[PDB]
Amino acid sequence: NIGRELTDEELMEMTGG
Amino acid sequence: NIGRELTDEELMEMTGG
Amino acid sequence: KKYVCVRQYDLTDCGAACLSSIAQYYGLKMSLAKIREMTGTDTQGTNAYGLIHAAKQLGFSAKGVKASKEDLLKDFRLPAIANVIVDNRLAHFVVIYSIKNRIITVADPGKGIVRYSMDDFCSIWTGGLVLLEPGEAFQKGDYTQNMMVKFAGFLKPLKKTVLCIFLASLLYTALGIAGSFYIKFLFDDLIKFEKLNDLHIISAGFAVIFLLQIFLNYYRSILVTKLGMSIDKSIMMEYYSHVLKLPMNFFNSRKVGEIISRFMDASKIRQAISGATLTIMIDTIMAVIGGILLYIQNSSLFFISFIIILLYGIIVTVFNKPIQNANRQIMEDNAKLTSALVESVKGIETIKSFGAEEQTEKSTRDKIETVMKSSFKEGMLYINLSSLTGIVAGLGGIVILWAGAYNVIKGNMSGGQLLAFNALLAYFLTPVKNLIDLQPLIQTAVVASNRLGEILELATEKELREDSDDFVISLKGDIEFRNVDFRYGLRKPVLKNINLTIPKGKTVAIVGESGSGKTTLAKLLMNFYSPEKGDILINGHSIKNISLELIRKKIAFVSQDVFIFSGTVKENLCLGNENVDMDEIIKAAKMANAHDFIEKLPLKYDTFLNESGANLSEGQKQRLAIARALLKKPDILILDEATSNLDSITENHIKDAIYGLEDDVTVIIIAHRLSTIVNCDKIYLLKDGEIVESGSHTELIALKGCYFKMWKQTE
Amino acid sequence: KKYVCVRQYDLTDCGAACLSSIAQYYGLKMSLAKIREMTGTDTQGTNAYGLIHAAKQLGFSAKGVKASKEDLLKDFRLPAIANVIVDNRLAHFVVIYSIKNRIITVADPGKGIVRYSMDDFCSIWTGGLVLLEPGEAFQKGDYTQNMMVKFAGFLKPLKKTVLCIFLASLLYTALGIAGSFYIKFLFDDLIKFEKLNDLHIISAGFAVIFLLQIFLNYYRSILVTKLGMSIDKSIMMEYYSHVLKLPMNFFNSRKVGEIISRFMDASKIRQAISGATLTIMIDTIMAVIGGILLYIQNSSLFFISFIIILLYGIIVTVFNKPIQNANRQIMEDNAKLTSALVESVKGIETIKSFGAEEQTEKSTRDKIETVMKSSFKEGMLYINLSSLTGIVAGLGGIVILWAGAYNVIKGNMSGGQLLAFNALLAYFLTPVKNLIDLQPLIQTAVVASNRLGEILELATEKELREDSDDFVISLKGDIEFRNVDFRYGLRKPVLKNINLTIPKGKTVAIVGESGSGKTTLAKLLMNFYSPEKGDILINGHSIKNISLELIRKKIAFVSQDVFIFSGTVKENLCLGNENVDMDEIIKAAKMANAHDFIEKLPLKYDTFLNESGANLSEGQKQRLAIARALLKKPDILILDEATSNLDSITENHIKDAIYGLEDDVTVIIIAHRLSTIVNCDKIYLLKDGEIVESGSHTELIALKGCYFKMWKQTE
Ligand SMILES: Nc1ncnc2c1ncn2[C@@H]1O[C@H](COP(=O)(O)OP(=O)(O)OP(=O)(O)O)[C@@H](O)[C@H]1O
Ligand SMILES: Nc1ncnc2c1ncn2[C@@H]1O[C@H](COP(=O)(O)OP(=O)(O)OP(=O)(O)O)[C@@H](O)[C@H]1O
Ligand SMILES: [Mg+2]
Ligand SMILES: [Mg+2]
Repeated sequence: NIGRELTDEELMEMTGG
Repeated sequence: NIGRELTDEELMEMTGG
Repeated sequence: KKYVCVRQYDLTDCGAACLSSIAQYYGLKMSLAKIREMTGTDTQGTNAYGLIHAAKQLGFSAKGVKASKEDLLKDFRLPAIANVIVDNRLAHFVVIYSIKNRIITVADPGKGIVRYSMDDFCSIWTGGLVLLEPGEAFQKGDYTQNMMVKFAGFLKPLKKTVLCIFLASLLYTALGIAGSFYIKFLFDDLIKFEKLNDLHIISAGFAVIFLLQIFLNYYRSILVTKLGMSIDKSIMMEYYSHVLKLPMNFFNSRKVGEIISRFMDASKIRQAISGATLTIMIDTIMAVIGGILLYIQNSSLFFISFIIILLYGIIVTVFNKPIQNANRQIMEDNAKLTSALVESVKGIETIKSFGAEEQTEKSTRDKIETVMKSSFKEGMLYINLSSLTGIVAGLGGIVILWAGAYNVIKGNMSGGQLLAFNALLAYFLTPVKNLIDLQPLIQTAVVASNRLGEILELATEKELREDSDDFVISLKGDIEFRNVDFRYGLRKPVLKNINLTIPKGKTVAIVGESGSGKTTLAKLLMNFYSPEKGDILINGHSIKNISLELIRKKIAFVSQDVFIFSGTVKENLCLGNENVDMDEIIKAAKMANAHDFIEKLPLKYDTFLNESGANLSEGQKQRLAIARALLKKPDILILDEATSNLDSITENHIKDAIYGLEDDVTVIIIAHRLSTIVNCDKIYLLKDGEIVESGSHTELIALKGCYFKMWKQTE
Repeated sequence: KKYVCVRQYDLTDCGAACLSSIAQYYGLKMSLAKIREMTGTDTQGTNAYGLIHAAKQLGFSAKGVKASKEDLLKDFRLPAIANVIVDNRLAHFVVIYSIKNRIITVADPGKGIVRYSMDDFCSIWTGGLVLLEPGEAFQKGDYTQNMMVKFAGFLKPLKKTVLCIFLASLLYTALGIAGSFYIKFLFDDLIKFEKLNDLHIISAGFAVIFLLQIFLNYYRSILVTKLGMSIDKSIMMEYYSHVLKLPMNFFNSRKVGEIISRFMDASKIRQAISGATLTIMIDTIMAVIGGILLYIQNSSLFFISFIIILLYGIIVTVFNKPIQNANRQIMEDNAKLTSALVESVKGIETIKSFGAEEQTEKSTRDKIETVMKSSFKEGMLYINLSSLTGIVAGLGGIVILWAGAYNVIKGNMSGGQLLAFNALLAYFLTPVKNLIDLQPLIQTAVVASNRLGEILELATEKELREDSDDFVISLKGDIEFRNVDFRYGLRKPVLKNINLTIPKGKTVAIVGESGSGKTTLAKLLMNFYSPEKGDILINGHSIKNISLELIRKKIAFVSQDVFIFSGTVKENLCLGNENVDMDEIIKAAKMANAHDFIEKLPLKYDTFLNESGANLSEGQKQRLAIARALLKKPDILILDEATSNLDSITENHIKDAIYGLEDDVTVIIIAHRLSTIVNCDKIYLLKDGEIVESGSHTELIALKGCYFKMWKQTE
């Protein structure tokens, strides 16, 4: 690990393009 | 004059493009 | 006289082209934009009543008649306009010039002038011959001018660059001519006498000349590309500025595609002004010098080159037109295929549900075959032209060489002189070939100069009104209408004597049904369009006397379809206004409840809007227009259909905001489907056209009219 | 080791490119289409959760982290995926490979691989390093294939044409070589000895050779253009057919623009297969022949030409990349300007209302200046390349001529032989120059073959599902949803576990709210999308065992945005099922009341529509939809919202017709409007994505709950 893990919703809010 | 004259609505129905 | 047909710049207009062609035949030339404005052309197409009304306006005594199949009567005047059907797909106005027993002269505005058989014309021509005569008020006057002498004006401030380019071209020509005698000097003196120690010196000297030609070429290329960019930018920018200044009729009549299309043809005009004017001068001078040198060196070998040039010019001129006639059909066939493909892939739901997989495949295969055939026809034309040019060029070269050898045999010319002649031919054939093939460029530039030079000649929005406002500095007052009449182009009138009166500081609501003109009242109230009959009064003052900028600065107007442009929330929300404090935006967004997403966005107010509300929704995009409107400090607010809010608390909070106004302002609310109609100072119901039910709260229902029945139908 | 970076084909697929780059670095290659399908990209853009799910699927032990500003730790593995912000406009997934004290190796999928400074990078990336490791289930293997050997298969049936073109090119080369010694024969024998009566004969002989070269050129051009068209058509048709065969996931994931754009790159593939394969063979052979002839003629003059070729190749190879790097930026700056112009001219209402005529003018001027600067950079690159090539060519020519003269001086070569060498250089420099400049064509063809050839490798809808006809001959059956779960992509599940049953009910009505997913239920019923868990049963039989054609033809559907093809009403109305008698269409129109607007049309049923029936209003468009639906005479009808116009008599007639069927066919009606479902038998209220209440309206009103309040709110 590096930092703090993330939940599914925190991944959801992150998008690309 | 050649034939029968037309009214304004008969001109309405006739369009171009 | 002579038959004249004028082409159509846009696919939408056909009656304007026919009317302009007839006027030109009678001896009156006008810009096609003015003809379109007179006829009131719509994006769908031209209406024949528009043509009859424009003919009446121009002084032509005209009448439209539905003629029978027979076209053999003698007692009626020509030319006249009739409609045809393009292979039973759509209509197309065309003008007929002269009739014969089996030949009908049909000047198709789309494609030149054609001759039709009687039966085919009778099949294609449904009816509606528009007979035209001069009415003795028709005055042979033409307002047409030369656009190129106007666009070339942009070359005047840049005379230094043009002159420097011309001088560089002249020096380039001189060096190229001087360096072409290397082979003559080599095969006449340096080899015959085997004069060594001079070959190295002459080779170095001719090397220095070529390392100086490249510098001139480089400098000339830099200057010419800079000049081209500089003039193209100015043309484009002037056109864009004037379009931004044009009134709303221009934007309703034309589509977005045409306006953006008049933006890519500035390059064609630049090619004529920048490229095709410098090339004429430099190539003419260089061709003259080369021809004189060739003639002095030997006349007999010059005549052969002259004959070759004549043959090449004849071939190119003959093959010019079939190439365009074949290139247009390819464009049409690609435009059909692309539309078919987009239509098919757009509706995959229906295609897959109905099982039409094979039908669309067959249709697209057939369209692909058609476009392939047209491309093959163009390919055959190109191959024929290239083969003819190749034969002429090769036979000319062989004949020149053989005649040079024959001259050398008779002791008339030296072999080195023959090689010098062959080298020099490159400075006489190339310039003349350039001018020979320059004609299509000039023609297309002239065509494109009349598509942008006619838009620039329309009357800009601001000028057609007298402004005087020293006496009054405010918009506060009463709204009055005096038999105000409005008509979208040339159709059935919508606004008709809408007698109205709006006292200052009154809650006004206009309810109606789809089709009835209700936003049109606001559009005239904002001076977008002009009523032909009647007028409106604010504070007992005519709106026409009011200045243009003030009438659109003190009136805020929300739109049914709100427009959100690419940028940040701050600049979008402070559109038009500048030099504002950050607290005004805060309170404006507090009135409209924008903060509900302001904290949601990653940035407070500098968040970028992607393309146009791509990450936003309709119910959110709706909540930005009100903020901007209230930000503009509106002395007159015109709140349009604010549908899809989907939030009761937002509605009752925003409604309260309007009631709680620090500054007295005439609010005008456009509502539909009887939404948010509880209590107002004035309520007007536009059932259809004419205003009928104008009653206040607990006064309209009493009428026992449609409002009543609808009001007790809702609840 | 190798720092691999995959270039994205489309602007939307960034995460797929990054994941493919990482997998390639660890040694596993997949088609980018399959990676994109696994990660589930939406048209808006990729998702990080999709990337983590795809990494888990491929066997990567993976985790996403919100890293802080500090990134100097050693104890975490690379490469890893992080998002950046493109100059604070939009997000962009990129992969980092190695970190240094001030250098960060950032492999941008959009443009190559770059190095970033610590401060700029930490300013550019927001958060969320995606760490990946091989999870011991990761098996290396290269799945990619050379699609070019697959597209070249189309050249196999056309071997005769290719061979004939090759033979014609060989004969063309032979004649061109033979005819190049005319100047040698002229200046070595015919002029020195003044042998008259032989000059005419030799001139005629060399004229005959040139009138035979043009015939071969003409024939070769005809054959090559025919071959190119024939192969291009086949490529285009295969791609279009397979796209029409692809499932609906492919159409939801991709936009219309991309699918149509994969249709114009068939020409690039054809250029490589048809042009760039024949040219390689013919130019290699002709260059070898010319080089051997030049070497035999004189080695010293051959070495200079070889050096010139080497210099030209070096210059072209050096200048290749910066030209592409400058052409891409020009496309970007034009794509910005065009969007700005279209957005400005589209929203003229708001611009004129707010008085922003100067702001938009200034913005467009700035964007025009930017595009002019980029074009000037490309122009400078072209001028530099052209100047260098011109210097090399001119100096090579002068040096060859001087060395030829030097050889002639010492009695090593004859002057006519020197002229023959100069003529022959045109048959050696040109073939090699063609191969030198052929590399960009091959590279872009390879790029375009990876973007059309990956689509062809997707599994179409028909192949998956298994079926047996013996089970249920018919289609109409009681519908039972058992634990159906579905989500459009990798997002919030639209449908949770639900249970439905339709026991041959006369009417079924599904009502809900926007975003509930009521239409998605029917869309899943028709087998457009497959359920993740659970299934649907007809006659106690799974849809997954029923043939696609029967389940697709026996279910009638109506879309919300009804689609109308560009054709006549007759062919539009019965698409998919041809060979239909006039009585069926006439009775379908009678049931749908289509006749009412038919009499007004100039033609009863053969009227050709405009583009997508623009002139026709939506009110009759829905009527066309119901007519098309009922024409099939199906087993199950799915009737969507047919609100149309306030002409309630038409809906009353439609309902009367449906009730007059009195058949065993089932009807499922999707309507948000509450009144129209008052007379329904079974009503399912889908709220929040779950079915809540089931039964008839009367008992639903007495059930209190939530239906009661809306029912007594509407009326
Ligand atoms: N370019 C145009 N845009 C809109 N309406 C136009 C146009 N040209 C003519 N019309 C006519 O003007 C009327 C539009 O009325 P208006 O827009 O004021 O009403 P509305 O009820 O607010 O509109 P909507 O139809 O969007 O509900 C219609 O009769 C329409 O046919
Ligand atoms: N590609 C997609 N197609 C449809 N819905 C999608 C898609 N991607 C995400 N969604 C979401 O899935 C949900 C499905 O909505 P759907 O359109 O099926 O609603 P509905 O209840 O049938 O009615 P309505 O037509 O009024 O939206 C919505 O929340 C929608 O935003
Ligand atoms: Mg409206
Ligand atoms: Mg829906």
